[PDB]
Amino acid sequence: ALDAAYCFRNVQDNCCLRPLYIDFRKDLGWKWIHEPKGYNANFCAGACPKSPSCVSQDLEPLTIVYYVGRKPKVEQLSNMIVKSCKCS
Ligand SMILES: [Ca+2]
Repeated sequence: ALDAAYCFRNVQDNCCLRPLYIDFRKDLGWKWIHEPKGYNANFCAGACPKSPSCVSQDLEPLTIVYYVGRKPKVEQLSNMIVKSCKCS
């Protein structure tokens, strides 16, 4: 698939997964997530052979930490990480 294993290895103008690190506090303005400080969300871009767009395919969740007062709470966020792309 058009995932990290294939794309991050060989550069190409074609549709592929692209690295992208997001800092929750600094980029999104989020004060809610205390751990991790950020994560690799990645994204999709590139030439597609109608004329498709390079878009996400499979998504993965992210486990984070938020607070109710001072108390740490664990929670799985859905659709946070892009693991593969596709032409559609
Ligand atoms: Ca959840």
